Amino acid sequence: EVVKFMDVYQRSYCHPIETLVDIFQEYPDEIEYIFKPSCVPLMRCGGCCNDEGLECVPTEESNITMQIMRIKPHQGQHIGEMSFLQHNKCECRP
Amino acid sequence: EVVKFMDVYQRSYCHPIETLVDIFQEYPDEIEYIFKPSCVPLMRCGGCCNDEGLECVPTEESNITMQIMRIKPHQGQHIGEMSFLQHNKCECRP
Amino acid sequence: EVQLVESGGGLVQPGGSLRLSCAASGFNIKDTYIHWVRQAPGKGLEWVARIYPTNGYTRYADSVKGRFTISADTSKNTAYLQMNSLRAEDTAVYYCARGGAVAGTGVYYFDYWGQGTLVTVSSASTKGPSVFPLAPTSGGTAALGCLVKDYFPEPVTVSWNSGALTSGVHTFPAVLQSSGLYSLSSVVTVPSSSLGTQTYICNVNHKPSNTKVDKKVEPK
Amino acid sequence: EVQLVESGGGLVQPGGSLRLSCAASGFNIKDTYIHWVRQAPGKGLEWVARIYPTNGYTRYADSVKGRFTISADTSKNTAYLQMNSLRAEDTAVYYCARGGAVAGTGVYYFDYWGQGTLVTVSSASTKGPSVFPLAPTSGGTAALGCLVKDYFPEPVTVSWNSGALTSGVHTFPAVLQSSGLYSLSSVVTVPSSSLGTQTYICNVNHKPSNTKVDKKVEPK
Amino acid sequence: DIQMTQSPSSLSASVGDRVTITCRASQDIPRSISGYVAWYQQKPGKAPKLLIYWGSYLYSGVPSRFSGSGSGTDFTLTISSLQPEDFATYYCQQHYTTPPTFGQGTKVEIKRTVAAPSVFIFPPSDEQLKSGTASVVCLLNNFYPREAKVQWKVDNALQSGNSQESVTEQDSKDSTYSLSSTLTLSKADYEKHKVYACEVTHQGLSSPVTKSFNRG
Amino acid sequence: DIQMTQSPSSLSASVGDRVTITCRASQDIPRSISGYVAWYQQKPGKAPKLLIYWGSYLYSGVPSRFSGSGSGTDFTLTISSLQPEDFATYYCQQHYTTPPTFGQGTKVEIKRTVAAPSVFIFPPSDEQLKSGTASVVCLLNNFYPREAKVQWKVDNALQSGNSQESVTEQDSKDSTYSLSSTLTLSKADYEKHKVYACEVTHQGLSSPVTKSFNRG
Ligand SMILES: [Cl-]
Ligand SMILES: [Cl-]
Repeated sequence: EVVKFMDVYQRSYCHPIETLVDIFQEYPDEIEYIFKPSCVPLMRCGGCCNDEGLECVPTEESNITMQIMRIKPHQGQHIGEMSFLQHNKCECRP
Repeated sequence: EVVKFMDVYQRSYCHPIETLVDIFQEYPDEIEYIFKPSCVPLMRCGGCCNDEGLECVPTEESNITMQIMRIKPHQGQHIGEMSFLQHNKCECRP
Repeated sequence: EVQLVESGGGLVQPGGSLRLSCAASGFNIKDTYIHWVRQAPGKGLEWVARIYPTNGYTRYADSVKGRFTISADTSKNTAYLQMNSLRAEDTAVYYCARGGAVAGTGVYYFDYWGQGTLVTVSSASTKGPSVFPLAPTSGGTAALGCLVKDYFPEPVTVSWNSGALTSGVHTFPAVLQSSGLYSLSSVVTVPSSSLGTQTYICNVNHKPSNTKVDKKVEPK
Repeated sequence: EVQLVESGGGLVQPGGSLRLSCAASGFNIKDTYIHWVRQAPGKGLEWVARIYPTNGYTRYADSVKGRFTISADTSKNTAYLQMNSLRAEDTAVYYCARGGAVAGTGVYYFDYWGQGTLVTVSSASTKGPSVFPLAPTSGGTAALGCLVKDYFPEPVTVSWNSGALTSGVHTFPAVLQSSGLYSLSSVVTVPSSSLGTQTYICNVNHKPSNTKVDKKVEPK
Repeated sequence: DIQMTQSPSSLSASVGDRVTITCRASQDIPRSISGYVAWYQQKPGKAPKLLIYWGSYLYSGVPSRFSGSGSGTDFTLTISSLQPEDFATYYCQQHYTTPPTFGQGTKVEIKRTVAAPSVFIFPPSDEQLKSGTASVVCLLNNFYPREAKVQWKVDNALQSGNSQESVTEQDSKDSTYSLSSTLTLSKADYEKHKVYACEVTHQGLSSPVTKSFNRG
Repeated sequence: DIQMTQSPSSLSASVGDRVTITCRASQDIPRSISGYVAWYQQKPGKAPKLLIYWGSYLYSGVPSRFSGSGSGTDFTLTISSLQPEDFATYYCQQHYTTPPTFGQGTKVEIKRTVAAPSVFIFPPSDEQLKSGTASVVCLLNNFYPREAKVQWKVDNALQSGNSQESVTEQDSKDSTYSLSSTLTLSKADYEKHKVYACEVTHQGLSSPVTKSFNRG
């Protein structure tokens, strides 16, 4: 009932993990719409490198396309195909 | 090759998800040690409620105990059993 | 149990005014858009107006802007449409409808509609109808009915035997007579053998003239 | 191919000074802790000092603080220990050792050690040894050796036939004679039948006196 | 402002048929955009009911034979197996913008087997015969298809300009129509004549059917 | 400052035996804390080698018969099947703090079958016989266990105060010892006598073994 140092280290270390990302972050120049859902699950670089002079950055990336409700409030609503960035390989760099 | 509105909505919605949490956040009063790994995978409340006057907060919580390397720098190192908070049920509240 | 009940329709003169109400129940109008949508006789559906009750935000069709005002009183759970400077082209069934909430935001479609209220913009005057019987083997089945004649404005309702007899009933669309009044017939088919012992009553109702007539229909 | 090579040991007088070096290779000393650790003759291991080469941070055992200084020259990839005000209790084998890096931080254990350098803090003087042969069936095997006598300080090395003969060799721990000089014997067992035709040479080396003697060992 | 063009304008189809109705938005919206159209059903003298929302989702309580799809400017409502109770007008509605607007409707008629009318004629009542007017009524009951001719004969003489017809909406259970023809005279001109007849032509009848009475 | 107390101080065990050595930290550290101890092996006249780091991880190239564990104040090194080459002193080391400190060591001896010494005696060389001194040497070769007595006889007469012994470290392959005894005289007193003998007592010998020579 205690997680062992090498499991932890292994699970925590820099990798692509499923991460919930606010859409407003990905599209910060959106004056026009609110979004539903407001956040989307994307594979993103998460974890630690365990070395202050390193950071976990993606190497290889691929676009994924999703159906998002775009509400122009008090005006209307529709469903829009939205492209989001995904990370396929992460690795520790300076 | 396009994620369908109801999948997205379903996957994005408020739930316990595996999240990498910096240890320094959980123990912000730590003057003495650096930690290895510096971040740990914990089940935490993530997602959206899709309703500006709501937020995704945990209901039921449980402590998990992990083995972390604690380095007092230029002094020494050891392995320490560290308790971290985990969320078992999340739900949307005001 | 969502319901919307419109009232305050009726006859009104050109240039006149009328206020319509919509009483909501089974939900709070606070949480939804309320709309009015109308349908001119024999025509399509035309959106007229929308209210967001909390803040009182309004939007209108161009055909009605500056003459109509939509509002909502959240404490009575009731929406209103104040109609000014009415012309003949405003003549229509007026329906209240809601757009419920999904994903914490009002939808822009109309998920419940009330049953509507007729507004007739005309210079003519109310006349109550006269009701005449239509009395009768043509293969063991007899037809009978009531001729509901000379009325204004629409509508009229007709039941048979206080709403108990509905099978075999046809109430015809009103025709406008070159006189400017309406007429319609209502008929029912019943067993020929039944005529001696069973009775048939048509219940006519024309609310604009407050007329409410029952008429027995029998041979001879 | 990690290596640490210590030099600069030897005899030194009480109150004297000595500088030890450690030449590192197969890694950069920049990326690691360098330590000195000593072992007095027949005793346990005692940590003396540590350097973090980049910033030049030092730490010391209390037994040596203010007399010893550890340093590192990153450009020569070499660590040093400057030893002042030496006493007899500083007599020991001195080892350089590293603590490598894991998870982007120096470890606090000693993962590689060099082979050490002997430091002898004494008022006596260097004497080179005299080497005498030890000449011889006791069941078909003969023993022979070299008596390496009267030397100071330690150590001495002994090989047989230029390091070619190592099987059956025992070189005994030096004993200190009540005279203050050391002596030791080295022996080897060889086939008795071999004695007529094969020769046996012991190669003695005592670097403190620069003495380097070969001696043939044979019967009669 | 989006106008929605709905097609067809009307159609006739049989029970069990697949029916398809389309709606086109006037504005250039690309195929990545979807879910801005709702569809409604309106039966005669009733409020519309919502069938499909957000382009393609079925509204709770609506039978599953209804479905919808679309993207860009082009939307579709499909009824996979038409039932007699599907007699209606169907409307699309856009809510890409405000004002929300409606297409102009598609009237769906149910095509069924041919059924000849049952014919009945009705003298004017004595109560009306006071007043000053006489109304004579002919009824054609429960027939299909809708086309039918009704000829009023007064003492063999044929009438014109004094009769008005009404036809019911298609019946929601059996898909038939009924029709009334009302002959309107002065009491004067009524009281002049003896035989009053109604002659009915219909595809279901191999020859005309005539109903009559003599005054008295 | 942590002092580390290592136990046992010494032990004797047989090939294939499980050996267990412990280290106790002087300071009150609780059981949730672990991984602050390293273990080393030192063979005679060699640098220590690291065996186990961070309490319980095996260092690369170390045979798998070595392992370690512990927590709190209490650590353990286990050798699961002792080999002859495991003759050594073993040291723990704490690095919970600076200074890092070492236990004082556990000397492991390999217990093996009894083997009697082979005995050889060596006259002094003529080269030395110049100088002024004579050294006579006795050798006991490749014996076990380590206990052995060596008696110098000069013309039957027994010697004392003029002999020094040296013993090798246990051999890393066969687990035996060898021993030398060096009899040191003046050239004068050497040249006085005829027979020189070495008498050897050992558990492997059912009776004493004696080796001698006559001067000349
Ligand atoms: Cl407006
Ligand atoms: Cl210090």
